[PDB]
Amino acid sequence: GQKVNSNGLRFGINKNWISRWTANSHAQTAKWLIEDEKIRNLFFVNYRNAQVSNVEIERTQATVDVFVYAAQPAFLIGSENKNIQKITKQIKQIIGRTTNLDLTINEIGSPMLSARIIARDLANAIEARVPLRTAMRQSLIKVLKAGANGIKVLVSGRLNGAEIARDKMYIEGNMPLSTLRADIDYALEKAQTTYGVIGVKVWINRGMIYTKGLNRTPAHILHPQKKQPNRQ
Amino acid sequence: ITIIRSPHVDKASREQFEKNRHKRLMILVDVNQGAIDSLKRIKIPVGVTLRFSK
Amino acid sequence: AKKSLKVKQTRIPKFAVRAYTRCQRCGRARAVLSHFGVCRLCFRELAYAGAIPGVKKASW
Amino acid sequence: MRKNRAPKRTVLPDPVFNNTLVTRIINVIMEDGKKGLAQRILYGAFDLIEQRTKEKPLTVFERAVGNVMPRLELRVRRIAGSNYQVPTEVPQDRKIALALRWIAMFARKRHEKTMLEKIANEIIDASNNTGAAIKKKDDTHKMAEANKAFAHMRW
RNA sequence: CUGCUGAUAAGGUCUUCAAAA
RNA sequence: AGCUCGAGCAAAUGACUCUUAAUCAUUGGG
RNA sequence: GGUGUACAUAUCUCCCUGUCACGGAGGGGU
RNA sequence: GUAGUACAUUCGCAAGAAUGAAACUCAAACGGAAUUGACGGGGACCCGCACAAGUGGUGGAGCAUGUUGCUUAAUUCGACGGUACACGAAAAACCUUACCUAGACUUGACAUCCUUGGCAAAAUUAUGGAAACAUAAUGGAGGUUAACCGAGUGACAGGUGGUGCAUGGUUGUCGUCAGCUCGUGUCGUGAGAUGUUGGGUUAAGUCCCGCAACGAGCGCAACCCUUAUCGUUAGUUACAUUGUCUAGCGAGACUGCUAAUGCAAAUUGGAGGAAGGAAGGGAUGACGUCAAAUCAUCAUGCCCCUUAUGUCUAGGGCUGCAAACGUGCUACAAUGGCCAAUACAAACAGUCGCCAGCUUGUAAAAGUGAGCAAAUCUGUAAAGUUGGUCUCAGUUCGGAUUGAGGGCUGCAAUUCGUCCUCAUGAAGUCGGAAUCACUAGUAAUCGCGAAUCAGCUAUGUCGCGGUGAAUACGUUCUCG
RNA sequence: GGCCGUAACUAUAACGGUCCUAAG
Ligand SMILES: [Mg+2]
Ligand SMILES: [Mg+2]
Ligand SMILES: [Mg+2]
Ligand SMILES: [Mg+2]
Ligand SMILES: [Mg+2]
Ligand SMILES: [Mg+2]
Ligand SMILES: [Mg+2]
Ligand SMILES: [Mg+2]
Ligand SMILES: [Mg+2]
Ligand SMILES: [Mg+2]
Ligand SMILES: [Mg+2]
Ligand SMILES: [Mg+2]
Ligand SMILES: [Mg+2]
Ligand SMILES: [Mg+2]
Ligand SMILES: [Mg+2]
Ligand SMILES: [Mg+2]
Ligand SMILES: [Mg+2]
Ligand SMILES: [Mg+2]
Ligand SMILES: [Mg+2]
Ligand SMILES: [Mg+2]
Ligand SMILES: [Mg+2]
Ligand SMILES: [Mg+2]
Ligand SMILES: [Mg+2]
Ligand SMILES: [Mg+2]
Ligand SMILES: [Mg+2]
Ligand SMILES: [Mg+2]
Ligand SMILES: [Mg+2]
Ligand SMILES: [Mg+2]
Ligand SMILES: [Mg+2]
Ligand SMILES: [Mg+2]
Ligand SMILES: [Mg+2]
Ligand SMILES: [Mg+2]
Ligand SMILES: [Mg+2]
Ligand SMILES: [Mg+2]
Ligand SMILES: [Mg+2]
Ligand SMILES: [Mg+2]
Ligand SMILES: [Mg+2]
Ligand SMILES: [Zn+2]
Repeated sequence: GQKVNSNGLRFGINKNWISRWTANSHAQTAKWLIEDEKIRNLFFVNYRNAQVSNVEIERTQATVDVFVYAAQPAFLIGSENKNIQKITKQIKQIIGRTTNLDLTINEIGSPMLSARIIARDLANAIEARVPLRTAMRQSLIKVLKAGANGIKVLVSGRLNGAEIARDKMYIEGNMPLSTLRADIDYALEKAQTTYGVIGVKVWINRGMIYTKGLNRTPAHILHPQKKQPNRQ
Repeated sequence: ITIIRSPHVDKASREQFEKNRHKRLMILVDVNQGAIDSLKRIKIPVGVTLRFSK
Repeated sequence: AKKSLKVKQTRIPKFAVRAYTRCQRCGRARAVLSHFGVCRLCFRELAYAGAIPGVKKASW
Repeated sequence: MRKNRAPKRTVLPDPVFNNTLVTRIINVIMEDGKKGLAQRILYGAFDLIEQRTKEKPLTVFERAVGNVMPRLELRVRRIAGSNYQVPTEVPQDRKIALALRWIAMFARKRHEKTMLEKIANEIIDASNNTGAAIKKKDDTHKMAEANKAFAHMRW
């Protein structure tokens, strides 16, 4: 049957919030809730070739701070910091010139075990007419070789352009979805194929969190150094 | 906040969400500049909200 | 007809009671949360994505 | 297909006459969850019994319930057409419960004035083996005696 | 422990493929 | 009226369903 | 009486059942 | 299949027996054996408010709301057994709105790409106006065009238009039931089987023994929240009858000890304990079935419209009405009606708001007007207790319907808001065949709060507390 | 012995309802 969202079930217990701010009134709460959505959607739908794993937003009465974790931040940086100013102006237009922007790019360590970029690669391969069995097999084998626990990939839709929708699942390793202690990262993406839309959902297991607390700690960004700038 | 799960029908199947505004109080008798200047450099995290009343 | 209705909602009317609250992300008119300015079906998505700070699932 | 026997909650002794049956009949005449109203009804009826019979109300009440209290129960068991009944001996607890239930049901139907006097007169009438609960007990007893033949087969 | 207990319009998806990694 | 004595069939249009049948209404047609 | 002589059949409503029939409750028509 | 039929022949008193085709038609056959499921008015075992034992209802009346049908210019569309019908819709007078009538518009109400300038868009006042829109005004923030304000300009924008049987996402249901599989190995020519069946124990494919199986994954359980006892931290805006209360951390309950029997899991009883053997409740819902629901939250393949199926506005409509069904409220009453005094909550909410007090009014409310951005101020607790009166009647029950006078919101209350007062006083006296919910603070019953909301016969939805029951012998029957 | 209705071109009625008789 239907299952609750893996991220939503674990939020507020073993996962911190992607946007951390306290608005003044109900009128401002909607504007701030929509502007952050616009910024995140921008960073995800465009500038996709940089493998942006996640973007967090942190706002005060008047100051906006953006933390963009990316696997290949060279594409965000551009040639001698060219596209950086373009995305800065895009964000400033999105929120407002009256505020102070503190954009900060962060190179994410051990990218392979991140469901967002795994799903994005899956969707890109699907859209590029790559055969599905080979695509999922190579993604699963590279994810496992990255040194993580089980990964479950569900790819549904008009499969290979067929007129009857199917679904194909590959679980390889233990994926306890009912357990709350487990560190399960879940992402979902849409491959826009010439025959319609394909939905790819990737669950990845990254061990068990044996330290009680609302995170306040990096999650698989720490194995190598996670120090990139563009801030003040 | 109670929200119906389904997109179209089945109002019976509905989930719930909560938001808690945890609140603490702390009153200082006499501070003076010697304490105020040190208090200036605290950098309270964004989630925390101050309601200083003088 | 949805784009015209969204634009008309943003535009101020000539009477005060003419004004209604639509969702800001989507354009749904009914079942809009004035606390968040977002309809129920987008509030669920934002809460499951972690966009709204402090909105955790309730156990009572 | 349950294979579990239900527990039993305490009956509690009455805090006036120290007779559990008083509390039981209070709970039986309970309606809308009004313990105060039920207790008032019972104690007013007992005071009317004092005023009329000139005897101990607890003794009169016991004499009424013991006389109304049945012996046999007829359990419906259908096989092909209609139902052939089965006489079975009842436990003492269910015996008392049925007696109290019949007393209350036939008390809340009599033609008289306030339910105080209604139940009081029903109790005094059942104390002398002439009443409506008496007729009910007589009817079930006669039906069981008629259908004594099928007592051997129960299920 | 043998009461009674009858019927359900037509045609239809759904496996594309292992060549292989 | 196309047929049997405005009626009922026949025909058509839609509703209905994955599509039909059946059904539902409407309907021209002396 | 709509059909055979107030009756039955038939008609309508509600139960029954996945649905229909059967079955059960009620109503009306010379 | 025709068909053991027809003709001819032999036997027989007769029924008939023996012998026995073809024309025509199909791609297979009431073919054989075996396998996996489903089903059985076939057995064995086990579960669930399923049956049983009780409580209170529904079907009968009036009203609210939804639906079917019919009507209409439209009565927008969707949901249709369980799993639709107080459902989408957590607010239809205008807007919403997608429908009808009518008045107006065309790279358009909104957007990008291009050649191009910015020395505007608003808002409001005049006249025409049902308003859209037109002719004139203050010609406007700003920052030289940043955003936006334009001209030219063709790609195009736009669609709540069709297809949920082309899809993504989300959801109902079996079902919180205990199942669904895989790797290696073995058996079989093969589908396939084993493990997963067998014996004990559980809510459990939970665990332990046995065993051609050895292991593993999802599901189960635990980890998460809350209620029940206590310690510590802190004492204002709580308490201030001094240790309640609020919220961080922690202790506590682990079949931990004991007796019985079992190989072992484990089952039952006792002790201490606030709590005992999943302590109560919640979140948590496997593979898949129903081509289940949604193109009308959103996104999207394909088809269709492109001076119209796109856009603005005014009016009407979604509120109709011989009827039928579902879900609820109110009752048919002395366990009560009315009047007076009066005690005891929790949770939540509040600066276009909560509104204390006072004055006015029969009352809805009006005016004045403090307090509160809130453990501080505000949002009257009712059932309950006592007293008075009614005295079993279609009534001092019941309030529908109807006429009149007012209050509030709002440009605007006729279609179509709700409240108060006065007046009228339908049905209904326990509801046929047949059905629903519920196993303790549960059913029943009484109030309070919030969401959407200018306002709303929400009697609906989501929450909180006060009083507070009856029954479970058992699986013969009934559904799953 | 009668009467009435009834099959997806028409036609008919395998079938159904009912009155009477000793039986049609
Ligand atoms: Mg749209
Ligand atoms: Mg409104
Ligand atoms: Mg029978
Ligand atoms: Mg037949
Ligand atoms: Mg269709
Ligand atoms: Mg032969
Ligand atoms: Mg044959
Ligand atoms: Mg079955
Ligand atoms: Mg059976
Ligand atoms: Mg029962
Ligand atoms: Mg009721
Ligand atoms: Mg009714
Ligand atoms: Mg549609
Ligand atoms: Mg409709
Ligand atoms: Mg449909
Ligand atoms: Mg309208
Ligand atoms: Mg200027
Ligand atoms: Mg210039
Ligand atoms: Mg479907
Ligand atoms: Mg099995
Ligand atoms: Mg075996
Ligand atoms: Mg075994
Ligand atoms: Mg669990
Ligand atoms: Mg369908
Ligand atoms: Mg459904
Ligand atoms: Mg569309
Ligand atoms: Mg209009
Ligand atoms: Mg409606
Ligand atoms: Mg009284
Ligand atoms: Mg005070
Ligand atoms: Mg007051
Ligand atoms: Mg009293
Ligand atoms: Mg009457
Ligand atoms: Mg009255
Ligand atoms: Mg009116
Ligand atoms: Mg009466
Ligand atoms: Mg139970
Ligand atoms: Zn929305």
